[PDB]
Amino acid sequence: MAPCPQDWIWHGENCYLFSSGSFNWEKSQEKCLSLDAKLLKINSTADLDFIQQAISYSSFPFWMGLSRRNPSYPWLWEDGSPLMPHLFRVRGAVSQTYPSGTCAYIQRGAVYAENCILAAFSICQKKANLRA
Amino acid sequence: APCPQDWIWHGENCYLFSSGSFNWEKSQEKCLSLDAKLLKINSTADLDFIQQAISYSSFPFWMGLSRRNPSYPWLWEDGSPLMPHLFRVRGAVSQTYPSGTCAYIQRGAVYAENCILAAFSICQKKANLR
Repeated sequence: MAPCPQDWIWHGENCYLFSSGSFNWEKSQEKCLSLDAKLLKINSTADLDFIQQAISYSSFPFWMGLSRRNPSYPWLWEDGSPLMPHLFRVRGAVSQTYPSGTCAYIQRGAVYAENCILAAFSICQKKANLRA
Repeated sequence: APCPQDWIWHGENCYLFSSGSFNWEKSQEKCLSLDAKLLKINSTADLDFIQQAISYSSFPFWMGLSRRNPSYPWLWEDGSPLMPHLFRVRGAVSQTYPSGTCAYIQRGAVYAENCILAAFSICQKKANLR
């Protein structure tokens, strides 16, 4: 009965689509919405394993809904939920402050912090339609 | 549900992206163990689809096209011929390898190569939506 749109990957209770263009974290966050969705939010390890597997045959950077203004602020998913501990370790430019803030992206397996103005791909998601 | 989880539901087919990287024959069997077959392109819409689907990668991905030597035309697994004006096969089309000549798609273009070379594959099987 179509749990999800064509061109999307269906997993568990969510669906994923891979960012066509390569823009800053903001445009990436907009585009996910225009498609009635939100940037990737990892809740479990299985989630991480699903994604990594889905981009293992790549080496480009993909944006996720994790970010912050500066180190005095914690890492928060778009919806405001914190980064559940023991999921992965954020690396990269973890000790800085940029006008646009800091945003985490996953690449070749690991997660990295970075200046959100810098363009990159991303992953979007939205609950799977399970109503026949 | 049209397709299984982890696949990509497109048009009337479902698409999965190989996990392992082996040669055409083995790659062909992995699509079989999943009630499917190697990618078959029937139009450019299909090609454009698969292209975008693997834009984020630089690896080579097998499809169901192959041939013994240039004396033979390219054929899809099902045995049907390659429709004209879909894409032209770049690559080593002069050579003739002992285990056949297989076609893979990489960074937009379709290349011919020794069939016994490791590369990821793309599987497909009728969707679901009666």
